[PDB]
Amino acid sequence: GKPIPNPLLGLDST
Amino acid sequence: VQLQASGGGFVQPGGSLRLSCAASGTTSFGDTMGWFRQAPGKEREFVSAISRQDDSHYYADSVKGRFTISRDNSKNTVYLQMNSLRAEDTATYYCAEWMNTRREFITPYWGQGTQVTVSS
Repeated sequence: GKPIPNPLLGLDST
Repeated sequence: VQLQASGGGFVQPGGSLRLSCAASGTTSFGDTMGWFRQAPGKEREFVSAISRQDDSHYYADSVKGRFTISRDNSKNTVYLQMNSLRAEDTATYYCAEWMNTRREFITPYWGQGTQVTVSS
């Protein structure tokens, strides 16, 4: 699909 | 893009649901799988993602601690368990697979949604 904002920016991972 | 979400339905507040996101197994779009949700009249909201570099799990602040994302692998499926649901979690839930860019934008490859309605 068309590009969208990267939703993982600013999030911590575990 | 065959990425069907299932597991939706009617649930009472406090209940749980386990959603399923069945990937191709033939084609990978492909290092990250995330769950998004969309409610009538609201903006699309990112929920959770699982990304392979070693399995990394991401959660939106609004579902952190209540939701769990996981993968079966043997069945090419990503699960989203949603616990202690509330009226504001009502929405269509759907998956996308993408390559984590670590940049401003991603290119999502979208699956079809399943409906979750939290009501009395």
